[PDB]
Amino acid sequence: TTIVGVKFNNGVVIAADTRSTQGPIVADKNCAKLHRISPKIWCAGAGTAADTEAVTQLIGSNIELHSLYTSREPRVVSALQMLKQHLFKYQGHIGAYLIVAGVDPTGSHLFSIHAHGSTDVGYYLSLGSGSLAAMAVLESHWKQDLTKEEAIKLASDAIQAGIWNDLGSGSNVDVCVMEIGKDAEYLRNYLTPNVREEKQKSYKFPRGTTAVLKESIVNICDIQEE
Amino acid sequence: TTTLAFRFQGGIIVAVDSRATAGNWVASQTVKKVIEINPFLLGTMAGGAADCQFWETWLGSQCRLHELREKERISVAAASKILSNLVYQYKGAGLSMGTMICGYTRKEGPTIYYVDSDGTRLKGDIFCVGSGQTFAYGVLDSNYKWDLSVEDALYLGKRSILAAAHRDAYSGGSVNLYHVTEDGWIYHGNHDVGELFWKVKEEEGSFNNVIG
Amino acid sequence: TQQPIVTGTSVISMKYDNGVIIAADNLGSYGSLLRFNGVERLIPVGDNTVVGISGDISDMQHIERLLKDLVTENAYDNPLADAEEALEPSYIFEYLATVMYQRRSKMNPLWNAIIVAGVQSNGDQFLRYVNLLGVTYSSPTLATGFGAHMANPLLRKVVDRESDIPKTTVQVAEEAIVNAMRVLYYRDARSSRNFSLAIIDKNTGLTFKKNLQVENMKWDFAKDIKGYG
Amino acid sequence: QFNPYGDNGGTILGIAGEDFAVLAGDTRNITDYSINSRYEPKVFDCGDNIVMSANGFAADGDALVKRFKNSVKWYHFDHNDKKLSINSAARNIQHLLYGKRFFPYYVHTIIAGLDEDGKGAVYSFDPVGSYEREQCRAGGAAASLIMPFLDNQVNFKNQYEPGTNGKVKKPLKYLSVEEVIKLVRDSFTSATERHIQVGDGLEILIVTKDGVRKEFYELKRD
Amino acid sequence: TSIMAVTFKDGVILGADSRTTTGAYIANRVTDKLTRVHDKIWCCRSGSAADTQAIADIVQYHLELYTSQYGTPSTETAASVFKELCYENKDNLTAGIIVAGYDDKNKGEVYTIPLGGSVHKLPYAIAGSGSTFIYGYCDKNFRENMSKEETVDFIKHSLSQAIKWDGSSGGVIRMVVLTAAGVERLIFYPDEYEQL
Amino acid sequence: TSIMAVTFKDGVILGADSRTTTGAYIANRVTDKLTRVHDKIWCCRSGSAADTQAIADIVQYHLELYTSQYGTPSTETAASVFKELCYENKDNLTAGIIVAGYDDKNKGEVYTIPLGGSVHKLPYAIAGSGSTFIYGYCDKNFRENMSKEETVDFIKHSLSQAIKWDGSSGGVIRMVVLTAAGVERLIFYPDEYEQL
Amino acid sequence: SDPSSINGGIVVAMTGKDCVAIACDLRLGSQSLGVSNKFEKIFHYGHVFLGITGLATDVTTLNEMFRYKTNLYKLKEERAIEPETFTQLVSSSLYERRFGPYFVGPVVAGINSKSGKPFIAGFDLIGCIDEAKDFIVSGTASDQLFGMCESLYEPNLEPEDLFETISQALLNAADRDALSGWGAVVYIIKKDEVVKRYLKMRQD
Amino acid sequence: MDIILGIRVQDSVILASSKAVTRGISVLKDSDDKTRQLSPHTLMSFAGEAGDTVQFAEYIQANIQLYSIREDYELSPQAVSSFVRQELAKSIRSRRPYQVNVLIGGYDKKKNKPELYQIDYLGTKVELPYGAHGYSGFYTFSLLDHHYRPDMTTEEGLDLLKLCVQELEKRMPMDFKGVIVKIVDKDGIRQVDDF
Amino acid sequence: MDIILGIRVQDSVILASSKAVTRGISVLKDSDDKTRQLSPHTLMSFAGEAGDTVQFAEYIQANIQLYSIREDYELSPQAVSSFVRQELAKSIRSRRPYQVNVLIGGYDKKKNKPELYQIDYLGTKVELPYGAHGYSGFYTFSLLDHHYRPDMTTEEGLDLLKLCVQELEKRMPMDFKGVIVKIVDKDGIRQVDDF
Repeated sequence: TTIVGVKFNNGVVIAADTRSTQGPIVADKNCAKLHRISPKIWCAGAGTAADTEAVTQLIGSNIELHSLYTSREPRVVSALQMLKQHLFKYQGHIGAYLIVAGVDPTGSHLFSIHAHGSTDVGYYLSLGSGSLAAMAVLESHWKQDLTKEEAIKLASDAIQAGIWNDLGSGSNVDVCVMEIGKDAEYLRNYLTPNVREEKQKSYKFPRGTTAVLKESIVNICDIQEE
Repeated sequence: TTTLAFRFQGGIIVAVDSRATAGNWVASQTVKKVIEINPFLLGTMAGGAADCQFWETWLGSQCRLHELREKERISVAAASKILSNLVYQYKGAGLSMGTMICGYTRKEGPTIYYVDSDGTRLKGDIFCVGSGQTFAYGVLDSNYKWDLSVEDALYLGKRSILAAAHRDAYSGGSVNLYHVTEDGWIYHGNHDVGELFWKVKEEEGSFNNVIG
Repeated sequence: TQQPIVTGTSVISMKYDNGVIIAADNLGSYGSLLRFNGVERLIPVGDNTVVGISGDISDMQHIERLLKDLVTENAYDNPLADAEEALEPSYIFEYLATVMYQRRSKMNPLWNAIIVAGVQSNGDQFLRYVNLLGVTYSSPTLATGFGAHMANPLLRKVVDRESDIPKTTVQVAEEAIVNAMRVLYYRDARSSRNFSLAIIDKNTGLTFKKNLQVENMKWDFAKDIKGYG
Repeated sequence: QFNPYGDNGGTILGIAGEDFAVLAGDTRNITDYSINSRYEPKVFDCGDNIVMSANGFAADGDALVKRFKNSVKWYHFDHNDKKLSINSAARNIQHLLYGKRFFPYYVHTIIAGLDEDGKGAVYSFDPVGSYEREQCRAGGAAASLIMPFLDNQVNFKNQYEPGTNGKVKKPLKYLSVEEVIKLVRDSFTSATERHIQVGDGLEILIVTKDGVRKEFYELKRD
Repeated sequence: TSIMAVTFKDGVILGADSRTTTGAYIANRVTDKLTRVHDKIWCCRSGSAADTQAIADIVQYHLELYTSQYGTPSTETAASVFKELCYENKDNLTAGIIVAGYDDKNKGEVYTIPLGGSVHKLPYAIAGSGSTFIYGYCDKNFRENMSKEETVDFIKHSLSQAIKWDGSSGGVIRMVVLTAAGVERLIFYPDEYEQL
Repeated sequence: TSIMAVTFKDGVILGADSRTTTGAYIANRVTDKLTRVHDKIWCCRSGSAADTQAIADIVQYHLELYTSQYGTPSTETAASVFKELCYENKDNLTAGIIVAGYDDKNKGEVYTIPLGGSVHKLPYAIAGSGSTFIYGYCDKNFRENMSKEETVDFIKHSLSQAIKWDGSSGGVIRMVVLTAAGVERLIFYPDEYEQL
Repeated sequence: SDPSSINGGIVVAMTGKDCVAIACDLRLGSQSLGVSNKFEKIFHYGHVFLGITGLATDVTTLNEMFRYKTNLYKLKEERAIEPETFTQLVSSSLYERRFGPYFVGPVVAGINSKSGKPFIAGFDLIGCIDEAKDFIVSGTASDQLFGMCESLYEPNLEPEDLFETISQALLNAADRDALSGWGAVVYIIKKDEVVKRYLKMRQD
Repeated sequence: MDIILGIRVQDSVILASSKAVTRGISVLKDSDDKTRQLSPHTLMSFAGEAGDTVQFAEYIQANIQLYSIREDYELSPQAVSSFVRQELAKSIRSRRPYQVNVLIGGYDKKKNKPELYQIDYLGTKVELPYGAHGYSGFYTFSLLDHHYRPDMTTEEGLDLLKLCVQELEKRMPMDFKGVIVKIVDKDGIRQVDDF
Repeated sequence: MDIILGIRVQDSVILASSKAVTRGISVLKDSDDKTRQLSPHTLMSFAGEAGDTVQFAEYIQANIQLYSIREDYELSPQAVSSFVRQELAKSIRSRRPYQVNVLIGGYDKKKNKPELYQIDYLGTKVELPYGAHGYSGFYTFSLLDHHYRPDMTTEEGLDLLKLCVQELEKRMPMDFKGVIVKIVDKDGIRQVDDF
C-alpha cells in the first residue's frame, strides 16, 4: 500500500497503485484505491478495504446534499471536518486512513485523516506500508512551485519506488490529475510495469476427459402461460 | 487417521489408510502407516507420525539385539513393553504416539498390545485407533467374531477402512491389507479406496444415503 | 533473556566497481532520550573490514573486544602471515554468525543487526548481512531498519543489478551515500546531524572521513504552511 | 520477548521423474513486505548428485546444512568412500530435526536426487520429523498453491480418457526433462502474481547421472 | 512535542515545536499547533492530536457564542469550559492543553490544564515531553515583566536544549505574540536558534 | 535520588545528595552513597541500594588484588571491572554506577555505567531521578577546566533545582574532592544553597 | 479459528464468453463428521446466482435475508434484479453488522440482462467490492485454486472449453483438501439456459 | 449423552429418546420423558443444556399450538422446522445463548410421507433419512448406511435399532437406561413399548 | 475406572475391581481387571491416571517379590502396605507424583486375620472395616455402615456386595461394566464362581 500526493500550481495530483492484497495472497491485481467524494474531490483509502468503502460512501452522500443545499460545491476544508467528526464517534474502532486531496475555488488542498481522527497538513504527504519508501523519493526532489509536469512524473516515480521495495505495491498505477476549474483528467494506468507470459505448453484438454455422474436440465424462466 | 486391528483364529488382519493431513489441507495420501519393525511385527504410525516413526526405528534395534543374544523369536509382549517403558519416561516431550504392535506367535498366539504416549499398555482382542475409529467400530464389531473365517476377515478389513474413509475428513488415501500369519506378516496389495467405493456401491446396492 | 535497553539505528551501504562504501551516523540513544550523541558505531578491523553494528551499545563493546582478541589469535602461529590465512571479511563474518546463532539457541541473543562490509584478498567486494535471529544474505545494496525502507530504494535506482555494479563509479557511489544520509536526518528523529563515512577501496585502502555534517535542511516548505492558523 | 522463530518465506519444489530430479526455488528472500534480499540462492549442492534446501526459517536451515556438510566428510572417511546414498542422507536429516523435539526445528526440508535404482526420487520432511518417499512435493506456504497443477498435468489424477467419461483413467506418461522445466517455470511465474513469496529469479539445480546442470530464469520484481 | 507560554511585560508569548510524530518516524514536521480558538486566547497542544482537537473544536464554537450572547470570554472563564470537557473525559482522552491569553486589562495570563483537568493559573508554564530538561533552566532565568526582545530570546534558548536531548521535540519554533498590538506570528528555524 | 560528577582543571569533584525514600516515607535522609572502592577511585550509587551495595564490595576487593600484584588500578581499569559484572547480570541487577577516579596524569576521569552496562567517558555525568530535571541546565552552564571554587558552586546551583522539582532529592550535599592533594570532604547544608 | 473454518467448504466462479460457470462441492462437514454430501451452497434468485461459504447457520440466515430484499426489489422496480445492483447491496449489508460480523464469503455471478456481459465479484467478511474477472475463489482452499486457475487460465472461453477447465480445477483442489470432497454440482449457464451437472469424483 | 437418535424408514420416522436424565454426577431420575408432541403428527425430541431444554421445549410447543388452531390446520413438518430454525438464529446471537439441539421427525400429512429434519443449535436445517446428536452419530452413520436400503420396512428398522443401541452402550462409558421408542406415522403418534 | 471396593468380613477379605478401561470418551476395553497379584495371599487393585497405573502397579509387584524371595519368608501384610505408603510419600514431594489409589487386601496367614488397608492417593493409609476410593465410594458407604456386622460369613459378604453393585450401576451415568470379585483368604486367592 503506497499512496502519494503532491501539489502543483494548477492543481493537485494524487496517485496510488492498485495491487490490493488480502493476506499474502494477492487478492486483486486491479482494485482502485481511488474513491470519489465529488468530481473534483478524490481520495484514496488505506487500511482495510471495507473500512474505506463504507465511509467514502457515507460522506460522499453528505457532501452531495450539502452541495445542492448551498448551490455551490463545498470547500475541501468542509470534507476534512466531516471525515474527522464521524470517525471520532466510533472512537477509532473503524480504522479508515485516507489521503484527501481536492481542488475547489478556495484553492488546492492536501490533508490527512486517520482512525482516531489524527490529521496532518502539508504540501506533500504519503501513506500506507510503503509510505516510508515514497517519502524518501519526495524529500530529495521536491521544489518550491512544482509545475504540473514535474509533479505528475515525480508522483508516479515515488510509486515505482514503492513497487520495488514494498511488495503489496505492484501492478498498474492509477493517477487522478485534478485541475482547478477543469474536469479531472483520469490518466488510468499511466505506468504499467507488468508483463504476462501465457502458458508455454497448451493446457486445453479434449472433451469428456472429465467423468460425470448424471446430468439434469433446469429453468429459471417463469412458467408457461398456457 | 483410521487404523484398525482384529485377532481371530487365522491370525490378525491389520488395515490402514494412507491419508495424512497437515493443517486443514491434505498434505499427502502416500504416507504408509505400516512400519515393518521387522518381518515379525507391524507397528502403526497412528498418533504422532514422527514420534511413532523415530521410536519404532529404535524398536527395530532392541528386537534385533534380543534375537541375536537368545537366538529365538521375541515375544510380542517383550517388544511392546520395552516400547512402553521408553515412552512413559520421556513423556512431556511433545510425544503423542498411539500404536498397535501386532504379532502372531505360538508362545502366546495372536497378540496385540496398544501402546500409548502416556505409557499405558492395554491388551485387547480388538482395537481401533483414530479420528475415524468411531465409524470403523460400527461395521467392525458386527462382523467381528473369533471364529470368523479367514476369507471373510480379508473382506472385512477393506470394508472397515472404506467406511471410515468415507465419513472422516482426515482419512482417504488407499488400503494396505496385511495379514499377520504365524511366520510373520504378509503383504496383500495396495487397493485404492476411491475405486473400491464404486465396486461396492454397485455390488451390494449399498451407498444409497449417497445421491443416486 | 536479553531484551533491548540502549538502542542504535540504521546503517547504509552499497557495492560499487572497485570497493564498497558503509556509513552510519554516531549515536548511542537511550530510547526517546538521545543520551549519547557521538558514540561511533562503525568499528574498522584493519583496513580490510569495517563492521557496522546497530542495536545495543552494550553488546557492540562485547563483540568489539572479541575482535580485538581475534586479531592477536590470528597473529599467533605463522606470523609471517599477512594476506594468506590472515583475516578476510569472510573469516570475521563467519565467526560472528556462528556465535550469534548459538546465543539465540540459549534464548538470549546478542541483540544487534550487523553489516560486514569490506574487500576480500581476491579484490572481490564483500557485503554480507547477519542479525540477531540469524538471517543471512548478501545483496548489492544493503540497509538496516529505517534505512531498509528509505535509503535502500535510492541505492537500487543505481545498482539495480549485477551488471550495474561496474557502471557505478566510486564518485557516484560517494554522492549517493552522502545525499541519502541527509534524507534520513530530515524525517527520522534518531538520526543526528553528525555522521561518519568509511570507504574501503581496493586501490586506496581505507579513507575514513569523520564528523561530516548534514546541511541544506528544508524549511522552504515549512514557511509555506501555517495550517489552520 | 524475542521472536522464537523467524520465517523467510520462499517456495521450493522437488519433482521425481524417471531419470532426472530437479530442485527448484525462488531467490526472493523476505521478511514481511520488504525484500531482504532480491538475489540469494537456496538450493545447495551436497554432493554425489543430492540437492537440498531447508526452506522456511532461513537460520534453522543454515544450521542444518552446516552440520550435514561435516557428516558427508566423516561418512566417506570411515566407509572407504562408499557413495553416500540418498536414503542414508534422509535418515541422517530426520535425526537432526528429531534432535530437539521439545522446541522442534521450523524448516520444511526437501532433498532430491536419484535413488540407487536410478529413477529420479524425492524425499520430503515435515518439521515434526517424519519423512517418506514422494512423487511430487512442493514445500512452504505456497506448497498447496502449486500442487493441484502438477496433479492435473502429469499425474493425471482425476483425468480420464476423452469419451469414456470416467470408465478408463488416463494413464501415467513419462515426460522429458525439458517438458518438466517449462512446467516448473509456468507454475512459478503464476505464483509471482498470486503470491509475494515467489519472484526475482528461478534458480533450478538439476541432478542426473550425467552430472549437474544449472538452469536460470528471471522473474519479475513487482 | 514540547510546548510553552511565558509572560512578559507587554503580555504573553507562546512558542511551540511543530512536529507531529508517529513513533520514531516524523510524520509531519510543518504541522500547525498554535491554534486559534478565539481572537486573543490561543492554545498550545500536546498529547494525541485527535483527542485535543476534538476538545478544541467544541470550545471554539462555545467561545464565539459566548462572546455574542454573554460578552467577552475571560481566560479564566474559557479555561473553565475547557476544564469541564477534560474532567469528564479524563480517562477516555488524554489531552494536555495550555490555554493562554492576553487581555489588555490583565496582561499575560497562563492556565495549564493537565490530563485530569483543572484550572491552575501560573506565571509561566512548560509542557510536553521536553519540559523536564528545562525545568531547572527556566526557574533560574525567570525575570519579572521581561523586555520583549529578551522574551523571544529566552524561549528560543529553552527549547533549543529540549531538541538536543529529545528527538520528538523539533522543527520550527513558531510563536504567537499576543500583546495590545494584536496577533503576530513569528517563525524561527534551527539554523537561527540551535547554535545558540 | 540525584547524583553527579564534574571534571575541572585540577581533577574531579564528586557530589551527591543523601535523601533516600521508600514509598512516600523518608526512610533515611542522610544516606551515604560516596563509597570508597579505592583511595582515589570512589563510586556513586543509584538504583537499587541493595544491588549497587553488593556490587561495589565485590569490585573493591578485586581492585586491592590488582594493586598488590599487577600495580595500581587506573580509573579505566575499574570501569571495566564494574562493567563486566553489570553486563552479564544486566537483567537481574539494576545498577546506575558512576565510576570516577583521579589520576594526576589525566586529571579527573568520569565514566558512567548505565543499567545496560557500558563504558562512556564524559566530561560530566548526571544520573537518578533528578538528572532529567537538570539535563539542559548543566549543558548550558558547562565549562571545561574551570576553577575549583566554580565547580563547587555549580553542583550546588544545579542540585537546588533538582530538589525543587523532585521531592525525593534533598538532604546534605556531600562531596569528595579528588585532586592530587588527597581526599577532602565538603558538606553543604540545605539551609545554605536552597535560599541561595 | 474463525467459525467459517470449522465447516470449511468452497465456491469458485470463472468467466467464459457470454457464459459463466459457477461450481462448488456438496460436502458439508463439521470437522470430522461429514453430515451431507448434498448440502447446496449455490443458490439462485433468477439469473443472479449467489454462492455462499463459511459458517453454516450464517449461510441460511443470510440466503433468506437476501431473498427477502430482492423480493421487495422485483415488485417495486417491476423488473428482475441485475447482477450489478446485487453486488452493491450484498457488500452494504455485510458492513451493517460490523461488530458481531457475518462469517461468510459470498460470490455474485451472473450475465447482465442489458449489456450481455459475463460478471463476477467477490466480498470480504464485512463486505467490499472485489473486481477480478478471471476468477473469484473462496473458502479454506482459496490459495489452491488461485494458483491452479491462473496457470490453466486462458481468456473468454466457449461454453465447452470452460466446462473442462472448471471441472479440472475443482477436482484436484478438492482432493488436496480435507474438508472438500463428496460430490460436486456445476452450473454452466450458456447465456440463459442452465445445464446443471453433477460430477463423478472418486469418493473416498 | 442423553442420546437422541433417529432413523427414517420407508413409511415412518422412528425416534429414540433416552429415559435417563442426569443432573450431573448423580442420575437425578432414571425414567423420564425427553420428548413432547407439537402436533398430532409432529414430534420434537430434545437434548442439550440442563433446564434450558425444559423451558425451550415447552415454549416451542405452545407457539405451534396457537398457530395450528388459527388456521385450523396443523403446521406441516416443513413449517414446523423452519419456525424452530428461525428462533435459533436469534438465540445463538443472543445476550445469553440457548443452545438446544433437536430432531423433529414428523409425518407430512399433506404429501403422505415421513420427513426428518436435523437441526443443530446454531440452526441449520437439513432433510435427511438420518441424523443424530451427541456421540450417537459418529458410530452409527456408517452402520446405518450399510444395512439400510430404501425398501426397508419399519419392523426391520426396530430390530436394527436394538443392535445400534447395543454398540453405543458398549463403546461409550455412558449408559442411557435404554430408549423409549416413538413412532410418528400417518396414524399419528404410537407408542412402541417393547423397548 | 473411578471405583474400587473392599470389605473385610469375618474370615476373609473380599475385593471387587472394575473391568472397564475408558481412555477418554471411548471404552477401549470392557473386561480387563485392574489388579496385580503381589502374593498368593495379598491382592492389590488400582485406579488412577493413564500411564501411572501400569508403571506403579508393576514396580510395587517387583519390590514385594524380591523381598519375598530374598529371605524365603512371606512378609506380613502390615509391612507390605507401609511399603507402598512410603513410596507414595516420596512421590508427592518429588518432581513427578504417582497418583494411584489402592486397596491392599491381605489375609495374615499366621494371625488368621483378614486385614484391608485403604490408601488414597495422598499417602493417607488407614485400616478400616471397609473402604473404597473415588466419588463412587460415597454412595455405597451407607449400605456397608448399616448392614455390616462382624459376624457376616464370607458367603454373607458376597450378598451384600451384589446389592452395593446394583446401586452403583443405577445412580452412576458411567457403568463400570461389572466387577471381577476375588477372595483373599487362608486358601489363597480364588475368583468367585459367578463373578
